Amino acid sequence: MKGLAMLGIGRIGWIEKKIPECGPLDALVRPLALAPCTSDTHTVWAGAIGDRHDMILGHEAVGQIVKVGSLVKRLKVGDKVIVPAITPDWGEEESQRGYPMHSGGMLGGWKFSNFKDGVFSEVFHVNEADANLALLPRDIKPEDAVMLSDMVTTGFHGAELANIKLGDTVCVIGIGPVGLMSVAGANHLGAGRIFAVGSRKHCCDIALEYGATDIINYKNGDIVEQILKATDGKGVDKVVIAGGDVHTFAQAVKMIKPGSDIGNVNYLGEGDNIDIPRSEWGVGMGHKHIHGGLTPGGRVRMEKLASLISTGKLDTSKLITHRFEGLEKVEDALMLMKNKPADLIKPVVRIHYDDEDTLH
Amino acid sequence: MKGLAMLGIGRIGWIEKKIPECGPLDALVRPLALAPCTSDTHTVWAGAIGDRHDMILGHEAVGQIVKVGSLVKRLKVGDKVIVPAITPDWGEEESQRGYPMHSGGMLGGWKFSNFKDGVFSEVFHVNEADANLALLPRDIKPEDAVMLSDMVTTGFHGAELANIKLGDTVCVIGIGPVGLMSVAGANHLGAGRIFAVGSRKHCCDIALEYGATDIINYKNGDIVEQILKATDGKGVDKVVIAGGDVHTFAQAVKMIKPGSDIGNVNYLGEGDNIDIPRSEWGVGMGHKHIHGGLTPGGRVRMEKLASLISTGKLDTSKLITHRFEGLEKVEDALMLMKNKPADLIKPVVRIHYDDEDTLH
Amino acid sequence: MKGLAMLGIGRIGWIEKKIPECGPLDALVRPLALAPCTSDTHTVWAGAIGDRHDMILGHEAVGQIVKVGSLVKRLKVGDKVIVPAITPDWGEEESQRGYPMHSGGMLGGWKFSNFKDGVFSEVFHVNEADANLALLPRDIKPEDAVMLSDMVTTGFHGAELANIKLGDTVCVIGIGPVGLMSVAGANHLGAGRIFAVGSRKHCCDIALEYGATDIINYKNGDIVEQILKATDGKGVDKVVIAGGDVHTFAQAVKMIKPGSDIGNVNYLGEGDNIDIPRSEWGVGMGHKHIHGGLTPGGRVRMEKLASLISTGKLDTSKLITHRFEGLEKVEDALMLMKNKPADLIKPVVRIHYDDEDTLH
Amino acid sequence: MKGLAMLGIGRIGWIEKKIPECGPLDALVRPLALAPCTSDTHTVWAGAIGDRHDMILGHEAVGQIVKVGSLVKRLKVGDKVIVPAITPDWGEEESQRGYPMHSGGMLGGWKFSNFKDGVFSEVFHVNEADANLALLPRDIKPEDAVMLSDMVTTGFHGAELANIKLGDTVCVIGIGPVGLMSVAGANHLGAGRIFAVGSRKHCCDIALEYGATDIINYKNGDIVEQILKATDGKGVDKVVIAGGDVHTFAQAVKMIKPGSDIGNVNYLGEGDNIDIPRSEWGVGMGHKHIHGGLTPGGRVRMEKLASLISTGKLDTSKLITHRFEGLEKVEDALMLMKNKPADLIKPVVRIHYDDEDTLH
Ligand SMILES: C[As](C)(=O)[O-]
Ligand SMILES: C[As](C)(=O)[O-]
Ligand SMILES: C[As](C)(=O)[O-]
Ligand SMILES: C[As](C)(=O)[O-]
Ligand SMILES: [Mg+2]
Ligand SMILES: [Mg+2]
Ligand SMILES: [Mg+2]
Ligand SMILES: [Mg+2]
Ligand SMILES: [Zn+2]
Ligand SMILES: [Zn+2]
Ligand SMILES: [Zn+2]
Ligand SMILES: [Zn+2]
Ligand SMILES: [Zn+2]
Ligand SMILES: [Zn+2]
Ligand SMILES: [Zn+2]
Ligand SMILES: [Zn+2]
Repeated sequence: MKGLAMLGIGRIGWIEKKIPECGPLDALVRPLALAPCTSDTHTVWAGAIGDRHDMILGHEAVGQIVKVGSLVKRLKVGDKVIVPAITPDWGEEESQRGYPMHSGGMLGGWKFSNFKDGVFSEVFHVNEADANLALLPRDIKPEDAVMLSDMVTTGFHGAELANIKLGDTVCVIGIGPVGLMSVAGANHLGAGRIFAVGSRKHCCDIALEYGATDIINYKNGDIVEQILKATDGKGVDKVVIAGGDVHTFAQAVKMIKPGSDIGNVNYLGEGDNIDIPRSEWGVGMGHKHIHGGLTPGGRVRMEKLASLISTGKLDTSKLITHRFEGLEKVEDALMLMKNKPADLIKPVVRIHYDDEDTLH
Repeated sequence: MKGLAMLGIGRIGWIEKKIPECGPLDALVRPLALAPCTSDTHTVWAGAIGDRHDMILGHEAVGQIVKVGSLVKRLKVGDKVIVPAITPDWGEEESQRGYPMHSGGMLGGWKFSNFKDGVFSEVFHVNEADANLALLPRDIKPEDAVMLSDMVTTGFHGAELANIKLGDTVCVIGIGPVGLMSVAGANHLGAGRIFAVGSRKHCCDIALEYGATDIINYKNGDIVEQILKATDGKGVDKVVIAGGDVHTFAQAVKMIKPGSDIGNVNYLGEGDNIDIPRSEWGVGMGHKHIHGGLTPGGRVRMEKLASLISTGKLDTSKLITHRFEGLEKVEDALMLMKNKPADLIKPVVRIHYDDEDTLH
Repeated sequence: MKGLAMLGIGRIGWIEKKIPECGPLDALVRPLALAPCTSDTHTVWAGAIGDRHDMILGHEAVGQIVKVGSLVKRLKVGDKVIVPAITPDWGEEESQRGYPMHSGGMLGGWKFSNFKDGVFSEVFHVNEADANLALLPRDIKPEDAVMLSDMVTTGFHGAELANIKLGDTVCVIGIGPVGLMSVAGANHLGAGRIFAVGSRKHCCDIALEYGATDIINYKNGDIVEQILKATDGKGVDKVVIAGGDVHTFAQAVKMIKPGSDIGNVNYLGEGDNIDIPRSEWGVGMGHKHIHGGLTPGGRVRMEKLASLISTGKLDTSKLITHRFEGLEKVEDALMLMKNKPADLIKPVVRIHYDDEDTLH
Repeated sequence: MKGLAMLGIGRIGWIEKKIPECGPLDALVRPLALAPCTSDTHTVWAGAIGDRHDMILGHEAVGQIVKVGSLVKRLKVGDKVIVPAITPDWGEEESQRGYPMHSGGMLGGWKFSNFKDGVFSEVFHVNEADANLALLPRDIKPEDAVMLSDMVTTGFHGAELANIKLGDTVCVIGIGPVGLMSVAGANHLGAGRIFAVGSRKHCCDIALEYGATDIINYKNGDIVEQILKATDGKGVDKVVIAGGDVHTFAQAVKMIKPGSDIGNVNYLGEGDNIDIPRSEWGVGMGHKHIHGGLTPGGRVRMEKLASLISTGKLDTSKLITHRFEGLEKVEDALMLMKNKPADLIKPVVRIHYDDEDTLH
């Protein structure tokens, strides 16, 4: 089979690999819709999680089952599935301790395009498939559902980590697709006033459609002073960090009230240290809790989030700015995320099969 | 002054009372907008919380300050305020351990029309005024803000007690005004599918506008069976009880998954015992958590919820089905709550003063 | 092989069964140390969870691995293990949402002697062995470690469900071996004063050694009145239920403060309904939270609790009042749990093998 | 009256001040037992929380009521009280939001020797006295209880912030008196293995008496490598930071597992930034939660912690290494904390009065 792979830090290329073996609990899956992620750009070109050889890239897919292991009981060949970016080993220590996304070690539930061949190939492998794949609801388009795999779950996790409460004033820093889903998540956790902070302008407007009330432009003054002015010096109740760099945490601490939460979901691609300012952190004692976490995954997470689409309560289509057909175009799509043109949010790649609707 | 009072179990009438005394931390307030509550109905006619004589009724008000104590620092004469139904003693033991609504004993933060003269009088008393009174935002109509005092905060509290998570399937039992607010609260905590259980048709359309997806009418049969059918036997994730009686808890237990929460905010007006069925409660071990709580109050709770009106994220006007003018009309309004026409959600009474815009 | 089985309601006896089949993730285990439980007593003689025929009893074992499946990676033949009473299916829905003890449905992680052949046989089966079996630390006697399987973990779980905070005054109702472990768990969650409710005198001294401060015997009168007197009417902060019957919950409600938690871990053997008194439950609004939960299990739970024995912080040996040798003596041991001499806390049965120290 | 005051950053001296006025909710209190704190050394000589003029120092006291305001209902003249270092304004926004220690702003519940005249004077003032003073139990020595005001509550808060669970392996970094109470707190929250990390050796031994199992000497190698070696590379479950500097956080992150908590209570006296290492923080995603908080205070906190002394479950006497008599000796005692001799943990100063036992 063909797949698009990382060939050591700094290089991608198409390669041929055998089809993965399918153990008793596993499933093999062919992609129907795929998206590329900014995370793969940090991983390939910044070496942000270390070196990899012949690793198929990608971790956002809707797919169709082409094989199941002997002990798979909930899935059959031909089933269409939402594939979560995180596919935990559910019996590992960290899963039993409430952190399945770190199953087998830090970030270990994130397999696809972390250390496991991902979804940018003709067939890919899923561990604990009964546990890790949700059936695609008949009322959701494959491209809408591909946004669940990572963008919705990660953005929403930012808002979960920020411990957002009913009527909270929230600031979301970074308004790419994960940030837009952090705004939506905060809205769905009951935030009132929501400040969206972008480098851009263009897609801070879409943030208003997901529940943002106030847009803050970096290219204007210091965002902290802008935020303190808008709040009459009081600051915000909670902060989600969904973009930026290692220096964004200091801004969050400076704009937030004492007794609060900062929820980071940004994959930090470079920099030795994240600096937290001693004074504005209440000299160690301000209860400004700092969290940084990898998204949940598995079937239940996808099922719960999918219900928001099915019930008309979340529109993920707004994130899709560019559409391609054919497995080859995942290369083109990943290069867009590397080069970041103006009107880009997320590309999606659809793949057609002649037995798409008849495979069994 | 005049006020409408409970004159022992089964009787109300107007009485004259002295204007209450104002201590250093207290405020005296006059009503600008008032609403009656079915709670006063249980208290008066069912004797649900014991006998009372000459206790002024009502605990839902937007008001205007007429006097402040010498130690009140945030408020002044003429300020217009949202009065929470619950006005805790914030330094009491129960407050220090995170339950201010029980300040000084069980239900002790619910003063107005529980054991303290309520808001249905020309002047009423607020303890710890700086802590307990939120300023009325200029962008909210008094009639909409009076829904914050109890309806919004109580219905939202049901959703909070039910521990609603993103994408959960929720059942709200009872769709009076509290119930509609439990649907809204559930929606604002991120619920997907939401079953609303009631019989009235307009309640069962406003509920859809607040985020209900599914309407369950008992006339179509046993509501548990209905819910189990609709969820292909798995049941719902979380339940909010916002109406019904002591037997509603068994229904909740029977329709909910193991590892779940039942959030009750219904004031139970009669019956010796709430029956929990042993087998369906997992013979003691089902992790079907049962919560029954009085609403939060105080200014912060009002400020936070008011922000949802100010930001366009909550429309409390849908709750108002009857409008009156003049203080004396709180009697007619309360009688609506007792006689219960199918026209009814919430009445509001508007009261004007010659110096409503000039008092200072 | 032979095993001691429930032969329908009201009868036990020895039977021959095939050695169970071992799948890729499973392990077969032989008992080194066994204990009987009053739970099997309710199951057999009261029919508390329905009828069963030819189901092998017991769910408390230290064991030795005799076979592993092809996909078992952490265990090998001859390894000695602590077997949790609860052995979840970790990838099931309920596990993914944080309730692995209900994997596959309510009580579904409690397999042994609920619906799956238990540990009272020459060989028994463990699903998801790598996840579910902890290695026996070399510094713990098998007889002490067998208390971890259910007694420690269940009693500690009562304390966890009761939401015990530093310095809380706690009442533990029922001071059998689970109850003594609820006292210990409460002590290990930082409780100060701890009332232990029972009638037996030695239970009411071991309880003092585990952190009880106050012993309450019903023979001195109504236990609620006793507790209210002892707390000058304010009542207790938190209650753990570890014994009694369906009527114990009302006692708990009556003796506890508003804004509190009642943590039940008692397996209720009979009765249609658990009665919660309306007035004392704050007419629905007292924030007296009611929790009823099956113990956690799996290896991590066993590892964590075992660490408390290894570090000198928990002495489970005090629980053991009767010691037997040989597998057949699990019958005598279970009959002790049924006939209930005042001598009794927990029996343990030790089973030896010629190759106990050489099997590999 | 005389008091020991901060006279601008860098200077202390004895000054004369009038006795404070006593408002309706206030109490005036004379000291019976006092302790100095390392925090006052950062505040005076490092200027760590800004400049102050004529501010009486100290915030650890047991005292006796000499005057009460007209609305004080729970205290009378002559009552002996445990005075918490934190005396919140319980109705302020932050208190209503669950953070009373930040009442009126970050650190605002910490009044004594933060910005309010403290306890090192013949008479001092307490706001909201009914809420903020606990009666001294008859079974606790004044000097034992002085350790509750700050040392026990802060150390225990470190363990609370570290989210310690039953059987957790914990590392406590910094083993001064706050650290020794963090070890005790972790023990009282159910930790198993506990590593105590000191610069010293002498009072790492006392740490074993409070539940530490392993001592780690800074003067030996890198504490992170020591800890990873002792845990077979697995690291610890939770970390409490109770001493050190801005660089201690990086050590905590490097020794802790993914999916975990670091609870800081160290008042950080200098340094612009606290550095968190990007890589070992899981490049933003390791769920290594970082918390830093000021202790709770008020009466209930003191009452709960005092119960641990009364019940024989906490011995605070072990912290007292030096004893003085007379109000003047608080100067001597504070200089010990500045200069830090070898065998010092905490000094205590007792003050005798001829009507100590007769004042009314
Ligand atoms: C699976 As990810 C770290 O790109 O959100
Ligand atoms: C203050 As109420 C019990 O009527 O919601
Ligand atoms: C596994 As059990 C209900 O006997 O503690
Ligand atoms: C009151 As303190 C910051 O010295 O623990
Ligand atoms: Mg707000
Ligand atoms: Mg005028
Ligand atoms: Mg451990
Ligand atoms: Mg051999
Ligand atoms: Zn390489
Ligand atoms: Zn991604
Ligand atoms: Zn009467
Ligand atoms: Zn009401
Ligand atoms: Zn039968
Ligand atoms: Zn058992
Ligand atoms: Zn100065
Ligand atoms: Zn201090």
